[PDB]
This record gives sequence, C-alpha cells and structure tokens, in this order.
Amino acid sequence: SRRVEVLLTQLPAYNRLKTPYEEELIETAKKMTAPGKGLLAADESTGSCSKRFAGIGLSNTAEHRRQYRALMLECAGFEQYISGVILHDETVYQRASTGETFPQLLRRRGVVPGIKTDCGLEPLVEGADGEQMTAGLDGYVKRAKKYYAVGCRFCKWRNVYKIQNGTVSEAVVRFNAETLARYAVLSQLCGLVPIVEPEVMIDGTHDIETCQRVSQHVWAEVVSALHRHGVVWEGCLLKPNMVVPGAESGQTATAEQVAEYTVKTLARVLPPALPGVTFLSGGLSEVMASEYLNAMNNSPLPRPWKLTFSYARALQSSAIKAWGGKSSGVAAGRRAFMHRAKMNSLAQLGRYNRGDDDK
Amino acid sequence: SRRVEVLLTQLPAYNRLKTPYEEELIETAKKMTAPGKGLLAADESTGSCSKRFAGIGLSNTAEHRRQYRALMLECAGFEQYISGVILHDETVYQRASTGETFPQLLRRRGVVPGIKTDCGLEPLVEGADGEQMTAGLDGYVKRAKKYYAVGCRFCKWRNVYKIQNGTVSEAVVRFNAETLARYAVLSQLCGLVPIVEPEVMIDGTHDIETCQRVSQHVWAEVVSALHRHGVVWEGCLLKPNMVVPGAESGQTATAEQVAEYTVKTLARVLPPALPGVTFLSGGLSEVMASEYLNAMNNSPLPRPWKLTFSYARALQSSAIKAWGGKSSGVAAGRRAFMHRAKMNSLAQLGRYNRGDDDKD
Amino acid sequence: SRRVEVLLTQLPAYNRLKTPYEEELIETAKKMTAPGKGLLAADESTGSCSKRFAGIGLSNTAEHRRQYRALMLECAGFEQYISGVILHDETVYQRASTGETFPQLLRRRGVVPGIKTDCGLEPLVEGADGEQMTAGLDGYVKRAKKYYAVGCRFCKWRNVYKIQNGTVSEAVVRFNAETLARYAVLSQLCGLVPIVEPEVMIDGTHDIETCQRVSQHVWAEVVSALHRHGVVWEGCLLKPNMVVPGAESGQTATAEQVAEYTVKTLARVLPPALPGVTFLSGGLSEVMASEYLNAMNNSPLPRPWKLTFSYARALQSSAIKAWGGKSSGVAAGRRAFMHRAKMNSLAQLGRYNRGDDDKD
Amino acid sequence: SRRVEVLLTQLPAYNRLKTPYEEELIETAKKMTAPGKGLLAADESTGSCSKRFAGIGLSNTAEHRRQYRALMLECAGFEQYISGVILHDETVYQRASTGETFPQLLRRRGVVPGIKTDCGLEPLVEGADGEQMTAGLDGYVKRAKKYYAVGCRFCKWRNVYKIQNGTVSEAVVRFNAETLARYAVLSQLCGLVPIVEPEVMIDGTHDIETCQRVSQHVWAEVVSALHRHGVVWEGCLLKPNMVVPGAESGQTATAEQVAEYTVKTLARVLPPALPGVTFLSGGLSEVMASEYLNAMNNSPLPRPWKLTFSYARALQSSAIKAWGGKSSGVAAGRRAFMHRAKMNSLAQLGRYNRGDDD
Amino acid sequence: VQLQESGGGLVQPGGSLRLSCAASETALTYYAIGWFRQAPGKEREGVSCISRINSGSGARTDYADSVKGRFTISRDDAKNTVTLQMNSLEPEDTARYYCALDTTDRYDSANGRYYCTISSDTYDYWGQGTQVTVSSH
Amino acid sequence: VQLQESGGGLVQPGGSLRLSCAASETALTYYAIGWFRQAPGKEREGVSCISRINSGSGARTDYADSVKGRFTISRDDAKNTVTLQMNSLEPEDTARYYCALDTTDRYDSANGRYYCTISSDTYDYWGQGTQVTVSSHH
Amino acid sequence: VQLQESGGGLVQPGGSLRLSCAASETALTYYAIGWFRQAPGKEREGVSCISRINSGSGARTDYADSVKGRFTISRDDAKNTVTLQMNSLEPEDTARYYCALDTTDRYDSANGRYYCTISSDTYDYWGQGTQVTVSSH
Amino acid sequence: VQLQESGGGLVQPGGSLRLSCAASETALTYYAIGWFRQAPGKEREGVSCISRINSGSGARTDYADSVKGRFTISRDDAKNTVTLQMNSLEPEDTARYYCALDTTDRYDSANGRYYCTISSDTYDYWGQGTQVTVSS
Repeated sequence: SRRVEVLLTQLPAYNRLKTPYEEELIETAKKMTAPGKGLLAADESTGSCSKRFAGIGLSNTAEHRRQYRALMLECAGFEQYISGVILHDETVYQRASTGETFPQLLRRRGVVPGIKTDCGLEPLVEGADGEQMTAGLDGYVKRAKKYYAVGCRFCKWRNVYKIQNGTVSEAVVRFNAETLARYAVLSQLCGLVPIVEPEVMIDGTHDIETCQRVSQHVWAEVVSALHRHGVVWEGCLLKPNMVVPGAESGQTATAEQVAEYTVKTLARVLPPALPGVTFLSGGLSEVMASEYLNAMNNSPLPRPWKLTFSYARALQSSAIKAWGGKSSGVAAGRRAFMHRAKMNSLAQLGRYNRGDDDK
Repeated sequence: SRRVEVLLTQLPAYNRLKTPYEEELIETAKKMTAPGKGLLAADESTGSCSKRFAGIGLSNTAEHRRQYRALMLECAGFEQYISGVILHDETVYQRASTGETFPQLLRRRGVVPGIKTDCGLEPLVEGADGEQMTAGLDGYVKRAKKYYAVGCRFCKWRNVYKIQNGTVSEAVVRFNAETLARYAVLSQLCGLVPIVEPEVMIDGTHDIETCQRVSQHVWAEVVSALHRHGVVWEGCLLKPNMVVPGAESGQTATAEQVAEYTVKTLARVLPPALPGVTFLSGGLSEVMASEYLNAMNNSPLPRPWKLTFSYARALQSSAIKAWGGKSSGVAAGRRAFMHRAKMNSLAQLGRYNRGDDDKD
Repeated sequence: SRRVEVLLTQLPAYNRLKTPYEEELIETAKKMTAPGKGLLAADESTGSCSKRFAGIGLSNTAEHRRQYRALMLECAGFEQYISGVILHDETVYQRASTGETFPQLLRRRGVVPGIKTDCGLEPLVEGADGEQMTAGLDGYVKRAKKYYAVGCRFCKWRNVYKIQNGTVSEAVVRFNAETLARYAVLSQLCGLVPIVEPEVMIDGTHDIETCQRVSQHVWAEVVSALHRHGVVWEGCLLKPNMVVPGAESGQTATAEQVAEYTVKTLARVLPPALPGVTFLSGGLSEVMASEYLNAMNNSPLPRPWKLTFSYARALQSSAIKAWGGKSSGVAAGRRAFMHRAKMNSLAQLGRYNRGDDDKD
Repeated sequence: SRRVEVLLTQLPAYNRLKTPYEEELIETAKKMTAPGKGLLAADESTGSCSKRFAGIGLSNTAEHRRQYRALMLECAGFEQYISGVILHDETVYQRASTGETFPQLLRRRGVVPGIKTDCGLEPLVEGADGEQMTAGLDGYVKRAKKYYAVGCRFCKWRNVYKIQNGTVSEAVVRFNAETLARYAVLSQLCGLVPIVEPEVMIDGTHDIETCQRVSQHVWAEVVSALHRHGVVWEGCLLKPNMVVPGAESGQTATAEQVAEYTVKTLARVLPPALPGVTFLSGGLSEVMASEYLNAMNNSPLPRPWKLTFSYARALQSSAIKAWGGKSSGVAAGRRAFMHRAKMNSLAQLGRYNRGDDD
Repeated sequence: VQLQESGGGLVQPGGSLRLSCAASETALTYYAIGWFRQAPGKEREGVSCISRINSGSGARTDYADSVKGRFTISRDDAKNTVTLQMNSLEPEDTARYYCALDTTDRYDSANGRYYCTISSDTYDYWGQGTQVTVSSH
Repeated sequence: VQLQESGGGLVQPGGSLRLSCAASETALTYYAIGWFRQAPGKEREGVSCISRINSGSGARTDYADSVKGRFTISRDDAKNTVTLQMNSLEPEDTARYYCALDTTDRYDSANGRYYCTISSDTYDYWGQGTQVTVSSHH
Repeated sequence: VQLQESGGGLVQPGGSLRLSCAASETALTYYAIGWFRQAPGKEREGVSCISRINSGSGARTDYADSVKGRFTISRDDAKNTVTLQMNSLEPEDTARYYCALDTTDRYDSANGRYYCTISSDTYDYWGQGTQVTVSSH
Repeated sequence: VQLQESGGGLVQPGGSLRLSCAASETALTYYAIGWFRQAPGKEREGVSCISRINSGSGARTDYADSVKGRFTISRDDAKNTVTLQMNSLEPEDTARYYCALDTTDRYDSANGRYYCTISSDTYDYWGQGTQVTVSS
C-alpha cells in the first residue's frame, strides 16, 4: 500500500556506498592482483625501523630510512614481480635519487603506490587483557583525500587479534570488525582501495586447529561488518594471516596442511566478488612465506579470489642484511631483494621450486 | 584475573555443528551438483496438483498424483540429466511400477532422493502486510530422521520475501533468515543435505535494480544466520531466485542482463565453500529457464559454486500437457520431459543452443 | 536522490505490534499484578504430576489430576491472595464440582485464568551439551485463539538456561531469547498477556555471582529480542529466576542479599514500562520463597514494576502432603495451601512476618 | 568433549567494565541528580558564541567568552539549583576573578565540574543525506584523564539524529549508538560520569507521533549498545530530547502531552538502574522548557530515574540579553539567570507555577 | 487462623441471646459461614448456615429442624461479622456454640447461586466457642 | 533425437549381415534397446531386445520365435552401440529394420534385474531404418 | 524575591535594638549579607556586611567607621537569618535600615577566604526596610 | 640468474661480428643493458650501453671513445634481446665480451627520459661471455 515517501538511501537494502571512484577502485584492485605479482609492504614505523636497523648497526634517521626504502624502490626490474608498494606516511613525501617523489617513481614504472593510514594499536579497554584496537578514524577523510592527491591509489589498515587460552573475547571480534569496515568505506569514498587486515597473531601456544577456528570466527565478523557499512566488494582487498600453529606451540605443519586450513577457512567466509587476498608474512621465514603461498596456489579447494602476497620482512630480511646500511652493499641487497620477489612471484603462479631457493 | 575451565562448545568461535553425517553430507552435495546435471522438483502439495491437473481435466486423487510422478520417475534415461529429485511426503511412500518405492528406484539409478520438509507459508504477523514466514520446525528432527531412514539424503525448505513499494520489512529479513539457518543445521544433524530456498518472489511492479538490492540484502542475512547457527557449509546448497524485473513492472531484461545481475549479487554474499546453487524457475517459461541458466554459465563474473537448476514447472509443463493424464500420452509426455531435461543439462554446461529448442 | 512511497510498517522504527487487544492486555496485566496478590502456577505436565503424586501414592490418571487441581481451585477464599491461575491444557476443559469448567469457575470469582502454551523442552543441538530450547511455535496462533475463546486471558512459556562451568553458550542466549520474543508477540495478537519465563536454573555448583552475571546477560538478550519483535511492553510480564547460589554450590545467601542481587540485576535490563515481575520459586523451600519475595519488596534499590509471585511448589508442596490424595485430607490440604497463599500475599506487600510462618 | 581454561573476561557474560572509579562515578551521578537541581550547559563552541554575542554586539574574543561564563559562574547562590556545570575545553583552564580556575571555583561551591569531550559533527557518509556522526574517540583516554586531573568529574558527548521523511536510516541508528556506548565506557575508565546525549533533532515537519517512534527506536539501540560495551549503568546519565512536534510541522502539543509521550518512550527502553535523565532544551523557549519539565515530574507513568534539566539557552537567554556584555548589566543578567534556575529547580520537584513566571 | 465467637451466657428458658462471629485476618465475604453446637456427651451438630451474598436475591440460609422459626442467621460483610439471633431458648438448646468457615466453593451453577450446608465435612477454622446455658436453676 | 541404423544390404539366402545402432548425444547404457522390422504391406514386428547390463550376469535378451538361433543381439556401452548379428538369412527376412529405445524403466525388483520386451508399445526415437533384402534372383 | 527586615522601632539615645534579616525561599548561607541605611535627605550608605562562613573559622565582617565598636553583625545559617545588634545608639543613627544579598561570589583564593564589602554596587533583593529613630523627644 | 652471450669468434682485421645478449627468466625491457669486454691481463672496460625505450624517441645509447662510429647497440624488447653490431674490428678489440643488467633505475626526471651508463658500478647478472679475437 502507501504511507510515507522516503529516500531510497534511508532503506536498509540501499546502504551500498555511493562513491565517484567506484570504477577506478575496481581497476586498481585488478592491477594490484595481476597474475604473478604481489605487494611490497614497506610501511614500517620509525620505531619498528630501529628493530630492522639493530642487526646492521645503522642509525635510525629520516635519511637512513629513505636509503632503506630507496634500496628497493630504485632497484630496477622489481615491477616484474611487485604490483604495489605500501608506503609509510614519511616516505610518501620523500624523494628518490631520480628527483621524483616515491609515488611518482612508482607510477612511472606501473606500480600502484599505497599508504598505511591507521594510527597504531591501543588497548581495547573492553574484553580481555592484552587485546588491542586500532586508532585513526578521526580526520580520516581529510588524510585519505590528501594521499590520493599526491598519487596514492590504495591504503592499508591493520587490526590484531591475540589468541589467549584458545579463544578471543567477543568484544574484540565485534569492535575490530566495526573499525575495519568503517575504515574501508571511508577509504573508498576518497578513492583508495582499502586493504582490510584482520591479523590473528601467531604469538601463543595455540595449535593450528585453534587458529583455524578463531580465524574463521574473526574474519566472518569482518565480512558481516563490511556488508553493514556498505563496502564496494569489487574494489576491496583482504590481508589476512595464514592459518598456522602458534609460534610457541611446539607443533609443526606442512605447507599443504597450512594451505588446506587457510583456503578452507577463506572459502567459508570470503565473498568471491572480493578480487584478491594478499597474505601477510608475519612470523614466517623468507622461504616459508614462499613455500606456503605456493601451496595455496596448488590447492584443490575453491579459491575464486587471487591468492598473492603482501610481504614485509619476508621480502627485505635478506636484503637488509646484505645491504648492511652501506652504499657498497647496495648491489648485494638488490640481488637478495630481487630473488625474494621472483620466488614469491612464482609462488603466486604455483610454480615456486624450493630447490631454486635458499638452503 | 580469575579463570574457569569451560567446554569449547561454550565458546562463540566453536559453534560449528558436530554431525556424524558430515562426510556423507559433503559427498551427497557433490553428487547433486555433478556437471551437466540438476534437480527435478516434484514436491508439489495436494493443493498445487489441483492447478497442474486443471488444464488436462484429471481428477486430483492420490493414485493420479502417483501416476503423475510415475510419468517422469519411471521414464528411462533421465539419470543423464537429473542428479536428484525433490519428493513430496506422499510420494516417498508410494510404489513404482517396478515394485520399489520411489526412493528405492532413484537410488538404484544413481539419483539422490530428497524430500520437502517445510510445512508451508503462514502470516508473519510482524513486518508489513502480506509478508510470510514458514512453519515446520516443531518436531523437525523426528521427521528428518524418519525421511533419512526411508532413503532420503537431502531436503528442501522454502521461505518467500514479497517486495512491496521497493523494499521488504526488516522483520521478514531477520526472521526468515533465522528460520532457514535453524532448518539447515537440524537437517544436517539428521543426515539430510539442506537446500536453503530464500525466494525473492516475482510478483509486483519492482524493477530489476530493486530485485538486485533486495535479493542481496535478503541473501546476505541468510548467510549471516548460517554462520551464527553453525552450518556445515560444504554440505549445504542454495536455491535462490534469479534477479529479474517484477512480473507486472513493465520492464524487460535479456538473458545476459539477468545473468550479470544474478551472478554479481551471489558473488557478493555467498561463500565459495558452498558446493552449488540450484536456481528456482519461478515465473519463467520453459525455454526462458534454460536460456537464463545457460547465460549464467557463460558469465565472466566470479562463480566458484556450481550454477545449476532445481526446476519444477520448467521441466513438467509440456510433459503434463502432452501426457493429458492418459496412458496413451505417456510416450509424448516423456518425450517432452526428456527434452526439457537435456536442454537444462546443456545450459548447466554452458552449451545450450536456443535454436535446438522450441520456437514458441 | 530517488524516492519511493513505502508503508510505515516496512520501516524499522514502526515495528510495534498492532493488536486489537492492546487495551485489554494492559488492563489484564494490571489485574494480574494487583497489590497483595500473585499467580498460582498449576500447569504441571502429566509427567510432572507423577513426580508430585509419588510421595502420596496417588495414581496418575486424568481424574486424579482433576482432583489435585480441584483441591486448590474449589477451595474457598483464595481470591484474596491469588490474582490468576496458570492452567494446564487438560485442566482448561475439566469440570469442577460446581458444574462449570475451571476457566468459568475462576472467572466467576474474579481470578484471571491463564494457560501454559509452550510444548516442552528439547535439545538445542547448537551450543553446548545439556542446553535446551522450547518447542511450540508451530500452530501457535490457532492454539492461542482457542484459549482466548474459552476464557483464558494470559499465557506462560518457559525457556531454561543451564549454567555449566560458570557460563552459558552464546547459541542458547540468542535462540531462547528469540523464541520468547516471537512467542510473546503471537500471544498479544491473540489477546493473551504473555508471561515471559527465562529461567536461569538453580542446578550446579555456581555461586551467586555467576548466577548474577549469567542472569543479566540472558535477560538483556530477552529484552533486546522483545524490542526487535515489537512487543507491547505495557501488556507483558516477566517470570525470571531469583539470583541465588547454585543448588550444589555449598554457598548460602540471606534474603536481603538475594534481594539485592535480584533487583539490581533486573534494574539494569528491564524497562519500567513492563507492569510486573512474577518470580518463579524453582528450587527454593516454601518459607524461602516467601521471605525472599518479602525482602525484595523492602529493597531500597529501584523497582518500578510490581514484584510478586508465580509459584508452583512453593504453594502446593505442603498442600499435597496434607491432602494425601484422599477426600479426608482435603481440609488439611486447603489449610496448607491457604496459609502459603496468605504468606506470599503479605510478602508481595512487604509485610511478611517470619514468626507467623512454619517452624524449622 | 574438550575443555579449556579461559579468562572470565573472555566470556561474553563478563563484559562489564572494570574501572577503579566505579564507586566515585556512582556517587557523582547521585550528586548530579540531587532533588530540585539540574545541570547548566555552558559548553558552547567558539562559533556558537558568535551567535550568542550577535544580538548584544559583543566581540567574540577569548576574554569576552570568559566574562560570558563568569556572569553565571561567579553569580552567588546558583548552587541552590545547579548540581553541575558542563564546561567547554577553553573555560576549563580560564580563571575567575576569585583567582581560581572555573573547575576549582565549582568544587569550592559543591558544584560538579564537567567537560564536553566530543569533537563535533561530521558527515556520516553512510545512510541518508544530511545524517551526521560525532568525532573525537581518537586520543580520548589521554584527554579524559587530563580533564579528571584538573578537577572534572563528568563529561558530555552529543550525537544527533535528523528525522527526514518520517524516519532515519538504520546506518545512523547503529553507528551513532555504537559511538555513544564506546564513549561512555572510555569515560568511566578515566573517572568521568558519561552523559550520553542522543538528540533526535526538532528540525522538520514531522508530528509528535513520528518523533515518539524515531526516539524510541534510537534510544533502544543506544541502550543495547551500552549493554554490549559493558557500561556501568549506575554511573551513567542520559541527555535525550523531549518528544515534541517538529519545529516546522504546524502541530502543537501541550505540556501534558509532551510529558506523556516522553515518559512513556523512556519507560519502554531505559533501565531503571540509570540514575538520572537530564533533558536538553533544544528549540524550546525558556518558559516552555520549565513548563515541560514540570509536566514530566507530575506524570502518572513509571519514571524510576530522576527527571531533571541540562539546559543551555533555556537558562542563559534572558541573562545574556539583560547583561548586554556591559559591566553595568551584570546585576540584571544574574537576576534573570537565577530566576530561570529557580523555576527549573521547582520544575524538577514538580512544583513549577506558570503564574510566578514570565 | 481462627474465628472468635461471643455473645453467649446463661439465660432462663424462653429468653434470647445474640451470638456474634468475628474474624481478624480473613475477609468473610468470600465464605459461607456456619454455626454449630456441641453438648457434653454428644456429637457436634449444625445449627445454621448462611451462603455468600447473591447480588440479586441476597444470601441463602438454612437451619436445623430443631431451631427453625426461633433462630435467625445474618451476615454483615462490611463489618466482617456473622450473627445468630437465638430466640425462645429451650433447655435442650444448652451447648457450646461454634463458628466455622466453609472451605469449599459453594456455588450451584445449575441455579446460578451461592448456597450453604448445615453439614460440617468441609468446615474449618473453628473458634474456641462460646457457652450457652438455658436453665431454670 | 534419433538413432542411426546401418549394416543392411542385399545378400543371398543363407548369408549373414550385422546391423548397427548408434546414438549421437544420448547414452544408450540407460535404455533397453530393441530391433524391429516392417515388411511392405505388413505391420512392424519385434525381432530382438536387449536389456541394460546387469552387473555380474550381463544383459538379458529376447527374440521373436521366427528368428531364435539365427540372430544374436549384443551391446557395447563403451562404444555406445547396439549390434544385431543376423545369420542364415531366409527370404522371409526381407524388410526395413529399425532401432528404438525403450523409454520405460525396465527393472524387475522381484528378480533384481533389468529386462526387455519385444513389444513396441513403449519404444521411441525410431530411426530412419535400414533395408535388408535377402534374395537370390537379384 | 526579597528579604524581610524586622526589629526596628523607637528608642531613646544610649539604648539598643536588634535588627533581623529573614528569607522565605532563599538560603542565606550561600551569600554575603549586608545591612544598609538611608537617613532623611541622604543617600543609602553601607552599615555592616558579613561574609559566608569560612570553614572552621567563622565569617569575616566589616563595618562603616561611624558604627564601629557599637554595632555587631552575626549570621545563623541554621535559622536562615542575619542579625545586626545595635548598641548605645546616637541620634545620627536614625534612618531606615535595609537588608540585601551580595550577588557576587565573594571569594579571595589568594587569601583562602570568603569576604564581604559594604559597597552597595553588587547588592540586590532589598527588603522594604525597618525604621529606626533614636530620640529623647 | 645469468644472461647468455653469443656471436663471438675469430675474424681478420677489418671484419665484423654481431654479438647477442639473451635472457631466460628476466624481462630485459625493464633494464638498461651494457656490453663490456675484458682482455687477458687487464680490467673490464665499458663498450656500449642502451637505456630503456623512451616513448617515442627510442632508447638512448652511449659508446666508449675507442669504439665510437664502429659499434652499434640495439635492443628488441619483443624478442627480449640486446644486440651489439661490431664493424671494422682492429686487433686491439680482442677480448671476451660480456653483457650485464643495470640494477639501478636510470631515470632522468629533469628531461623525462631513461638513460644509461657504461661505468659498470651498478651492473649485475654478468654472463659467461663470448670470446672475440681479431688477428691475421
């Protein structure tokens, strides 16, 4: 019948985000998930850079951080294997030796520049002790629009979940999902493809079965919140943990088991309209991050989204050590970096060969 | 900091259903979604048979209803195209010309027997006028375990959503989703693969964009409830409507448009671990149901689940009319049935050819 | 900026139930919570009656159950203390020695007749082992309209929650709340004032703090579900457990402690528009149910709703024992019943005197 | 059946906030809702002060804003009627002519000092056009602990809901409720009594029945969100709109109708453990805000919480006009302010008399 | 719980007394009330009952044959008392007189009326009684 | 849909032929297959049927009496064909020979086996036929 | 709102009076209170003020020079009154005497004390007064 | 990873050869490529570099002075090869010739073009070489 004339946007079925960047977001997500390519995660904080420079005894100055990023970004040829680079805010405004800003350099070489837009972990207050939320939604629209103006086309936001006593609190599952979903739609409104990172951390004594069950519970709520907030699924990406046994569990898992636990979990919760999954390496070794990603791209289970990488330490660890922070080590660093990029490129294609890798 | 030892099943992340039939459910769902095959929906109520027999002047007796199902179930060769048959409760216990019960006949020929387990539509009371819930969860476990005992291995439950004024009430979105999910987990506990049917009905003046948005909103809530109730995703099937313009909207859509609106909606909500989608024909003609299903299997959009059919009228309309309720029409009826079955089998594979089909 | 004209009932803020009995439900709820009066819960199942008849050696026939209810319903004078009687379905149609049916008898004496409309506890399947749902929503509207037609004006539906290992599963919290809310709204549509009974059971080793925290969690979800389904708050009643230590906990609590834990829990979740709270006696002794209710009606905490009783064992235990199932014991049985009725009537007013009660 | 030992705080039924200020929060909320007293809302923004000073021709400087608050805060005797004062961030650190900071002055006179801690309205992005969220949760814990350190003991956070076409979007109902609940639990962690203000705005052509239905829907979701986040109900306050016809509806309602629509809505959603309701005046005149509150405290409907005021314009409008920004008008301004305070004090007790008023 | 009888005493034959029945914590309007008497060495016999008040025809009464015409029973629900006016007392009327409540719901649905009985099977809450002695000596 | 018959021709009496029955897009393994023949000016008569393959005991066969001992019917489900080996042909065997599918589910649950019938009532999808002429004087 | 003064009258020189200041619906404990006077043909001059009670130390007072030593002001917050004891009255003390409240928060935080002023600038709610005439005649 | 050089051999003075540089698992289009040579008992000298292809002005080239005018370097990104055409060879041109990849992003943002260097400081992935002997 008929009683009141309302806006379509006031009705629950019409909650989808209206953004003028929709077609551009979809194209960026396709570019970012190109076959045989993945993301380089170079978005470490200045503090986190002190832990990377510790082993090589390099002072944590803004210039040494620039040379650290320059070791990889001004390396020729990595566009064969890297589709996008997650930049830290500081690096977005720094310049390469070519005279361009790093966003300009990356777009000249067909690489999508992205920016980490979250403002770090804080205590959750609700839930259990040790659980953390992520700050940064205040003033987000102004920040994201400014990153877009200087050339960025995607962003990354990280929430963490601490498995304790085989479980996580329902407070952190509800709250962090709502944070990720709100972040996603604000990014798409400003023209950045949001990378939604709900990381079930590896720390703890839990086995791979506890991780599987917590990960599915956590990611399912993330997906539910994304529906509620009206995300554009085709212009969105997920950066999840791999389902692996806890770091201090004493248990071990083969690459095929990790692949089966991970892909079957994703297949239960992740809508196939989502273009790509860019796994974080977390607490895996360089070889293990290539080994596991390869196993997932040989899985018989359903996997309609692209399974690729968004690696930080798993792409730079050997490179930083060979670099030594010295200009004489640049050649060795880029040799190490490019080898890791090539291995993970093959792992995305399912043709990674462990014998062609480190021993 | 106080601690307590609890059961894992008391923790929210451990809500997955524990059923001893899990491996059998997964195998049945694979069998039902075999390439080039779909389901025959023969689960009409005694009332619904009254409208099927109206045109041919056949009396609505239990025996003529038996011959109605026998016209198709004792037709040779349909195992080429039909992976499973949704049976009515009455037909489960009726006997074929071979001497077997119809579930026994279907299991001899490699076809999975299924049963409609819902108890019909009722007024929702909440929400808007004209919206309906589905009854039947009281005593469900007792019924399902008995259907399993006589050979059934999957079931079907139908909820409807009536688009009025471009929307549906939030009461019907929440309640019907909660009903379907509860039905799904009770079925899997009893060893039946649940066919979850959330049908956004064709009636009304809404356009295809209204159907897309209501369908996505409705199906997303169904999926969310399935998560809450702990369904075994790999042993479950979805029977949705296709996204099409309203029956009295005055708008029309091509097969390529219907496929894009439907697949893009499913891809936004439906987990890939779900083995198959068995579309209902609803208010489409026989040729149109094959044409739309074929277009779906030629879509460039993501579709990790099997896209197949669970057709009733779209498989039997010509068969009933050529049959005429007379034994002399059996040969023509089975010729019509088998043609519709082969056409939809090719449509599932993406190889349906409209020129090899009817012209009217 | 596109617009559509919709029904108000399709908008989430307009989900309140439209029932033609709204004015009568509100008046009935006021009558049921009249000062100094409470409810007699005489709705035990045929199974439960064998456990009541065990000690007195009375055979569990429909006629002996009739005499059991007649011992109290044909007792003169209980209208001073009893505002309503929860009847079992069997008793609604049985006849008193006055020649009228028991609903007619209660209606002649100004007592509101009510009916238990749930169909008993079943395994929840979801959640943890030992948790239970309540059946009976299929065909509910038909049943309730018949109870109203024969004189019933309120109803009762019981869900239970089993504290295990200091907690309950989230599945039972959502599902049982959703069941109670749907039951409540269907009752008000048919003209019965719903008594919503979410009983956190006394069984187990948990302390009064575990009961407090589980009860608040459970009752908050019941209230949320009632909002979602659109209950008429002013024509609704709650029948909760009191917050007490577990039966096998080894801990004890005073009446004033039980009063503080119970009222402070209710004050956190229960809207003041709800007219009344009719406590269940559960696993308390006869005297404990009277003193605890008395302590709550002397509480300094906020309690805008009427706090009264809906007792079964706490009103009949001594009555059955003095009766013995023999016609010679009727006088002694009615003396025990009427004493308990007067004690709880005074407890409702807060003027219960422990020295006027039984010895220990 | 496998078993695991977990923390109680990991179980959903144990989600209540653990704060060391719990006993103090409850005591503050009792103090703020003392019989016959209400709150003075003096938390206008620098922008909002430009609209107040427009009529009197006073320049909008930090010093004239200080004198604006001083006209009321250094007026003797208002502690008879005012239990607490909501301060703006600027005023928290400004000093009175007595030499104290305004929080110190208020604590010397037994008045609870409070602070508006939200960071203003922003576009909701989701939902319908014109709907707004409230910013300010980033760094909230650091701000609240600093406000507590300088003497504040409660805070205020305002969310708004715009009735358009007889309804509001479900996005704004869910999102704004979640913001208020998160704000409330963070405040109690830092020792501030949260005043939860979910204002269903008066703008629009909607009738009082539309306002009733949207208000109940909005407030019920706020209450549900407060449950989810584990608020301490006994140390919390609500600052809702009154249920009234739309400003441009052409409809009118009597004080007795407004009281019935408002109390019956609150009674359907608001737990009685919540100590007090401090109504916002919004678009009501000075006399109408006193008349409506009086009707609210003479209602037969259930109202277990204290029904009082948290008025801004309804307490200062006549005072500012008589003040004129000139030192010669201070005596006349304070006479008007104290009269409004006495009227609303009587309205809280239910003894407001319209004939003793303007 | 117990009722309180009063009004008895010692009278000469042909005289009269007025017995009164009072209740503290019970509303008598909900009961049929009966007067009984017991002489030393005899069983307890019913003297008079009065039903609850029927809104159209008032309350019903009944009497033992030995007292008809001489005794009159009445009830005042407002004052919460039941009275037995005993006239023309013979010495065969000497006994202890008791008040009691009928604990059975005495309704007759065939005739739509409350009634009472002179029996005592369903009576309870007997008082302590009051002695009535009719004698010439 | 239609079957394809082949193998017919002209032979002298006492000779032999082999008729073949083929199907394009249908799997014959699901049907009982029958060979029929019609002589000019006569009705269509059943010659031989073959049931579906019974696991372990093979397919069941039947023949018209006038043909027993001379014709042999077989089926190859892998090659999707049915064969009729006709031996010792008489001049009374001249006719057009047809292939057809039994559209009835020919199962005998009492004996637990698939069967066949030479009756043409439930046969369908007849082909165009193949001519078999047995004559010496041609 | 306005205060109620009392206690004035006619006395001979050297005599004494006690003026009282009362309030109906106002708590004087929240104000500094001042006594003022107006003489025939002259303007209103301050006579005595008293501050609010300073916790543990009592109230601070001040007086006009012409009355120092003879007048004493006190306050009773419980009885809600302000008293002015006028002793040894001279003829220049004849006037109408008024009570008033200081509407300014008279606190001095450097000095940690409530204070008062006899200046009438910030006083309000003047009563009707009470006449005091000191004369022989 | 390593490049594969070919085309060298024995020629008489004034003759010519054509050296080819091929890549297995690397896309040469992303690098500036340089040809180098080493004679027995001396250091490795740069012969010719070629930048990446600049749309649409082609790649920039550079040559050692001792070789300018006689050698020509080219690249075919489709066939993934770099060619060095050596003409009119003198006997002082005898050496083993290597191709290598410049691992530095050789971009000139002031002129908006890719460039190259014969320096060899930033070159890597040297092949095994190909011997070129010019002698009578």
